[PDB]
Amino acid sequence: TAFRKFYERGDFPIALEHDSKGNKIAWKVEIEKLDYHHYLPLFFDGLCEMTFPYEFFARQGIHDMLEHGGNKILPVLPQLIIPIKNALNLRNRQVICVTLKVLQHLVVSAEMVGKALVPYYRQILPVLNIFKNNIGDLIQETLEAFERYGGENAFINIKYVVPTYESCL
Amino acid sequence: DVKPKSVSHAKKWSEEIENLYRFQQAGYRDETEYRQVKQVSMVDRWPETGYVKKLQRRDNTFYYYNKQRECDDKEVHKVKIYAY
Repeated sequence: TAFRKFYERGDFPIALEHDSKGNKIAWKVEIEKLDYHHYLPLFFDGLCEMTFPYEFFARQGIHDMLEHGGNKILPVLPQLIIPIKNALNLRNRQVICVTLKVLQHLVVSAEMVGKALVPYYRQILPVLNIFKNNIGDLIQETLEAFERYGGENAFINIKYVVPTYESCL
Repeated sequence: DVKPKSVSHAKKWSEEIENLYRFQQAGYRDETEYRQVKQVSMVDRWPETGYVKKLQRRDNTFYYYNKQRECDDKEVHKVKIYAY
């Protein structure tokens, strides 16, 4: 709940308003100008959120920042590993699915993010063994995204932590 | 081992250049290296201006930074800008 304190704080960069026309979120500040060192880890701290107002602004917040972060995402990757780990370690199936879709987005959001994630497989991947078989196929699809964008060392490091992993493509 | 790809030099002052100045004064490329080198929960910043307030140097002494801008126009060109 560092996000619950972030929420409705002053620095919170999203406008808390709902326009009927959709589910877009209104940014008070331009995403391009945010210091991702400060904001992206706070939004990832919301991956644990499941209560109604918070979970939406956490997820849509992460989505836009990853979609428009560009070269701001890689320099911040180290700061995201603890929030990712913590969300997954709840062993909540819904937090794990939201986090997995986010991890998929993470490794395609900018060059080298997928490769830079490899040294942290042993910190984030273990929980997925419990749920390795719809969560099972989402784990499989996520691990393939990791390997696809992970460089030459990706599979071996996925297999060390997920012994049952196999993937052609 | 997240490291920048390339380095350029600033040409006009900015909020970004100011904080990059303050990191590089204390001996860090940016907040990415500073958090790599030191166990860091938060980087202490000024409330009104966001600028870096204090930094623990490699030899564990501390540099303190003014609430207002410190990087004068003469120094702007010396700030290194790292791409990731």
